[PDB]
Amino acid sequence: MLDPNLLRNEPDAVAEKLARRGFKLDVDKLGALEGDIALTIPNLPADEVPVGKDENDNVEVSRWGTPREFDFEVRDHVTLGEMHSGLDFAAAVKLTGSRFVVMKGQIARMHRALSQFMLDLHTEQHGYSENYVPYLVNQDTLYGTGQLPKFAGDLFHTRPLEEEADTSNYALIPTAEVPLTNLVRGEIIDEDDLPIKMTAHTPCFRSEAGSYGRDTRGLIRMHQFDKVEMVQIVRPEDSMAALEEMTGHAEKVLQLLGLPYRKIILCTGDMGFGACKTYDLEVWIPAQNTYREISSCSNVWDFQARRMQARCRSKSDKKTRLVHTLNGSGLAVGRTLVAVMENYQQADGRIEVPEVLRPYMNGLEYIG
Amino acid sequence: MLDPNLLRNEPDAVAEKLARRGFKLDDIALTIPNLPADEVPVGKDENDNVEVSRWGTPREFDFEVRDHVTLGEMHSGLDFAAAVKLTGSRFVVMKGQIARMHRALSQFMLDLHTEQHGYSENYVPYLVNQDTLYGTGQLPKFAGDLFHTRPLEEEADTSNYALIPTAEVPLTNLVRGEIIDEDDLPIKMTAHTPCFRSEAGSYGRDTRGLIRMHQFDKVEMVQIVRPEDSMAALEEMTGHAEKVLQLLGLPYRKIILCTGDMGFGACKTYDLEVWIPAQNTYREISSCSNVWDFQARRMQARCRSKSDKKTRLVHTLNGSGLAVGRTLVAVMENYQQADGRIEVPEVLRPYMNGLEYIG
Ligand SMILES: Nc1ncnc2c1ncn2[C@@H]1O[C@H](COS(=O)(=O)NC(=O)[C@@H](N)CO)[C@@H](O)[C@H]1O
Ligand SMILES: Nc1ncnc2c1ncn2[C@@H]1O[C@H](COS(=O)(=O)NC(=O)[C@@H](N)CO)[C@@H](O)[C@H]1O
Ligand SMILES: [Mg+2]
Ligand SMILES: [Mg+2]
Repeated sequence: MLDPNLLRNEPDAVAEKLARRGFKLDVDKLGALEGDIALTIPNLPADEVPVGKDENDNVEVSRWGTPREFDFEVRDHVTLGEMHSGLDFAAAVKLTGSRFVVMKGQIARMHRALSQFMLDLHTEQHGYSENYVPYLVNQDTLYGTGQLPKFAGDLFHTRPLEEEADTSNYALIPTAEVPLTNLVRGEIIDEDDLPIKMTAHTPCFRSEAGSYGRDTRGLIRMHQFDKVEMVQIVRPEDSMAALEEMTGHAEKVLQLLGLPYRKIILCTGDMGFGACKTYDLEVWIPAQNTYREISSCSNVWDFQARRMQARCRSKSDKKTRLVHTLNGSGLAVGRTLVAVMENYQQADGRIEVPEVLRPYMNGLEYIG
Repeated sequence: MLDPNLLRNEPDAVAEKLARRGFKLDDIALTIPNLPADEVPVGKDENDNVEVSRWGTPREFDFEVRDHVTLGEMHSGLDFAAAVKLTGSRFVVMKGQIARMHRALSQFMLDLHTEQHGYSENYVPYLVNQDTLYGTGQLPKFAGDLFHTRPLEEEADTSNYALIPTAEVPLTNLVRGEIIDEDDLPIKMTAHTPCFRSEAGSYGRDTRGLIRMHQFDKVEMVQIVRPEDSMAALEEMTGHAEKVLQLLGLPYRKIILCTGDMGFGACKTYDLEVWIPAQNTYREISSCSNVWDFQARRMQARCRSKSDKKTRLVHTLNGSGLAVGRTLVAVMENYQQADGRIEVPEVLRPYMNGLEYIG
């Protein structure tokens, strides 16, 4: 949520910034500001974020690598996965329903190897601490990171357990951002212990409400996908620099795997609810002849910290202030598997195993 | 479910075998447990289970033994209070080197079963539909043991899902409705998944630590085999789970469960129990079961001889190799040192970047 003092003493400045991201603040209602409307207001954009309406106004910052030229017919990841009996979408319908998958054999092992390579890289070289977290969370946690009240329909919710004294309303996590960031809920942190850098590998569950029609086949858009998440808790004055550092950590994954990509900064109209600034990384997908989002890295400013009342304290004076939080994908594992399968395919239908993954796959050089 | 021909032609024989496991046989067919195998000892509860063998000797300590919760807290590696804040009781947050050892355990097990024991690795959904739960027997009788999700408003009729209590459920259902060539058997599958259990009627049982949780990781083994091979396959599969404990240098004992302590769907179960120093006893770390044709009948999973065209029901088997949270308990307590550090078992060091000690 936003600083209530800014809504008091500068309703004009605030309503204008929010207008740049397409949100009209009822000034009349703004004075009143009752109920939970304060919890439905998105974060203020940083000054340097380009103004725009939708994704067509996003701005490319840089890119790395050149898409490979194919002298044979380019096959998509579903065709490749099914001809090696490694992806089975029909079995997933039988077990559960649509937008789930079963992976088998060498392709399942490559999916596992990707998550292990990412986790090792961030913990051994980038200074992140590894965490194993619950995949179910409670209402206070979802309010803390902003998923509630506005995005309840994006989540899977559990029913109450048939028991005496059980009244648990849990939701499945849509991203490890939720549990990791809430680890500092209600804490007051010594400024000398900052930054806190955490990573986790979790499944992620999303209803994908109102996304039907788009990406109907394949691994791009699923109800369940694996993701290695990075989160940082930092001093307010360090957060813009930490965003550059964290985005670089995600780029390093793509570079070591040899995947061409581009980095874009989102405009005001395309940013997510809680971010004040976001870089997306988009990886080359040969069969779609374009770049597709593979990571989103955001500075959240003090927006989550205020809901969570997570504060830091200086060593000189005992005064406290809100920390800043950041999160970013490093990376979404399912979409990385898509990019590896299509970019490393060979003319005979085999898939070359990227060099850095071979130690995680018992030396295997080719799939198939 | 049981063979309906058998209930017709031999109600006496059937009602007697079911009596052994404490079930009085007067959609209702789906509430009847499996028939115990002849070699299973008759008994009422876990006091009548029978020890079969042991391997290794518990280590003798010349200092006071610390439990895994104390050890987890001194290394800032297990944090139960943070889990209550995020979610509720019976959850845990693991951090740092303890989290990495938990991950390394699952990778070592998966690599062993796929590289040496001939199992095929699978990534599966952690939500399943009701037909799948009926197939492996969790429905209709054990709905209360599960977390259920509310239907998605845009898939309102087809999204009554539940979180899996074990990868047995999705893996075994991969052959639902199939006819398999006998030459393609046995089918050997493994998976590493989280497991979710309501733990109803268990308030008080192991209230401290990692032994009993709402969420835990497990590496599961499943086999689909010809009906005449299933008792041999149980011995093979139980030995796959034993090899994990042996390579980790963990003392254990193997018991066979009596009729009265067996699970709903098993006809024969070996449990493996691992030595837990701070409890001065063995605790269950794996359960390996022959399920006979009980699940195959609900699923109509069949096999065909190449000679003729007749089909018959396959047999199915499942076993833990292993439950990862409880293995972490065993490794932490059996390898602790006097200063509180924890020796990393030799076989895990390649999965922990060469680390020799925690702490
Ligand atoms: N339904 C989905 N199926 C597969 N992958 C997805 C799905 N939704 C998102 N992703 C992947 O996960 C990444 C992170 O998702 S995000 O919502 O944009 N951002 C977050 O969740 C933040 N916590 C940063 O990780 C996306 O960039 C995309 O690569
Ligand atoms: N609530 C729990 N918390 C932690 N570990 C558990 C819990 N319940 C069971 N386990 C572990 O998981 C193992 C397998 O559980 S089981 O119900 O007995 N059997 C199965 O699920 C079969 N699919 C074989 O794996 C147990 O032997 C025990 O080691
Ligand atoms: Mg995004
Ligand atoms: Mg049991």
